Amino acid sequence: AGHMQEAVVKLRVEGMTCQSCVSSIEGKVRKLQGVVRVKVSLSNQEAVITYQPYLIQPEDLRDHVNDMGFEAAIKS
Repeated sequence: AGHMQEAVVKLRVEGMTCQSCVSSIEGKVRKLQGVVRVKVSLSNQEAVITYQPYLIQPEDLRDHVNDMGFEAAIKS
């Protein structure tokens, strides 16, 4: 299918602080298999995770997010 089946989920970060872990969390994507890319907005104090249903599931990626040590909540 030509259309992009890939899906992206945004979660509100409650652990974010004055620090700049955003850059560190970005590298995590390099370890992610299914996930395509992760975009974090410090201005919105939120975290966006882009993944594909053909590779990894949404619920599965949820557990990985916790691996960052921070707490994320469904923004949708």
